[PDB]
Amino acid sequence: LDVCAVVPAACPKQYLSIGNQTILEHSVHALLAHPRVKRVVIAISPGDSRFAQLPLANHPQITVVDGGDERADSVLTGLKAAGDAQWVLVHDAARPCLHQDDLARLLALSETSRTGGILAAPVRDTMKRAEPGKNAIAHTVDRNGLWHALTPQFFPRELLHDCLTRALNEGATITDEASALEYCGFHPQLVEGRADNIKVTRPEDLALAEFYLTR
Amino acid sequence: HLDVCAVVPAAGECPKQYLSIGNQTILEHSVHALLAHPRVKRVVIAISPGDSRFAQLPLANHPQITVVDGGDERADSVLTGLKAAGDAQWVLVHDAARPCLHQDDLARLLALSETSRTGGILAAPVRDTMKRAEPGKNAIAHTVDRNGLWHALTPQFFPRELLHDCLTRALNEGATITDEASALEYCGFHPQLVEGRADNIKVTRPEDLALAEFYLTR
Ligand SMILES: [Cl-]
Ligand SMILES: [Cl-]
Ligand SMILES: [Cl-]
Ligand SMILES: [Cl-]
Ligand SMILES: [Cl-]
Repeated sequence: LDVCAVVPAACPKQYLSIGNQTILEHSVHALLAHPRVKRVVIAISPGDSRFAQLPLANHPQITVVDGGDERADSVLTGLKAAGDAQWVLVHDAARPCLHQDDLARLLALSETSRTGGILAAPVRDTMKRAEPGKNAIAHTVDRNGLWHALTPQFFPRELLHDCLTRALNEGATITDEASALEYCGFHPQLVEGRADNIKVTRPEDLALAEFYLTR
Repeated sequence: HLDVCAVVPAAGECPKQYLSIGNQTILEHSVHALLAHPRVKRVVIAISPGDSRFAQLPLANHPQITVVDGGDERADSVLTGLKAAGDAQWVLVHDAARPCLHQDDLARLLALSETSRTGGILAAPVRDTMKRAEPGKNAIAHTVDRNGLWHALTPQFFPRELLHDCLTRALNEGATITDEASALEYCGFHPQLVEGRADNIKVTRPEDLALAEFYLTR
């Protein structure tokens, strides 16, 4: 039942701090919380100097690898260092607000499924599609069965390995890990997660993450 | 010439618009965000026949608030509201449950009246990766392209004439109506997407309430 986590961490928002720790430390620590998660593999770009100065740089359950050209190389590098783990948990560096109950709910999949899946949250707003290249609404987009893709993303290590290898080599346009499976013809599951599992991308996200984390 | 009428559909177990943040209900917070703009000379609130929550708010007697009666759909309500709209050449229709509207977004939207013959809505680009589930199932069909994908927000700002007609023609014809702009779209019209802040949220859920309180304090 052993699980390796992989964080593609590769002035970056994961090195911003909420209180005690960086966003990167919150995210990582939320994964290490769950007992099935034995190690966390963190991809870091070789330019990155901030990582080495954090306590996580010498934590015994963390391994660092050189991040690659794209998200997907990093993750493949991470998989290759997951040792002997059979399932693999991919998590964004900048998602520090993960709860243990979505995480446990996601981890339940290694016994119910052969594909794996992702945390996600149903879409609530009414969605519009712009006229291509324009300022103007073309039509309303149907939101039933529309989901926000979140992370962690939880998969059989070898399946992940195979879908990523093929999409990188065929030069497919990859966004999340789930999209690499999709590209190879798989259909990973949507596990409903809390909507407060946000990615800190803009200045004001930081205030929000902090709000969410203290709640 | 530049005077604007605002319409707020307030119908359709506690209704969330009547949840409170500090002093006021959501509705009061929303309506007040409308009243602040110089151009918003009045707000017409559509309230349903048998509701005793409204008359108890400072709003049941504001000099710039007209009440009118609720309808069976959001669409009917607004149509009702436009009759109370006076001599306004443009109508601003806003959710009662969207209390966090900021002034700078509203002035960008109002500006359209100078520029558009269609009008437009506040919106926010989608920044997240979106998935479509297989129908009736809980697995990813595919990734939905977020390029040109936008959250629809309010207010929605339209010329009163065009708003009246497209809402009319869409109800008469049995169109699937979600928001005012979608009454326009069914009628073959293409209203502008005006970007506003993403903290313009809708209070529906229970956890929704504290996030709004946070955003209001900001
Ligand atoms: Cl927790
Ligand atoms: Cl949403
Ligand atoms: Cl003005
Ligand atoms: Cl403001
Ligand atoms: Cl989003």
